[PDB]
Amino acid sequence: GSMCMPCFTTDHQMARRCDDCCGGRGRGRCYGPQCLCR
Repeated sequence: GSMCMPCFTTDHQMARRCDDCCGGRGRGRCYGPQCLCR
């Protein structure tokens, strides 16, 4: 699908994990329930 992985609001480190998914610092964004690589 579109997402690299999910983003869950209950996960306070969601933005860091999402970046990790997307290849490093500033590369992913949590947009609603999806981590999307920029």
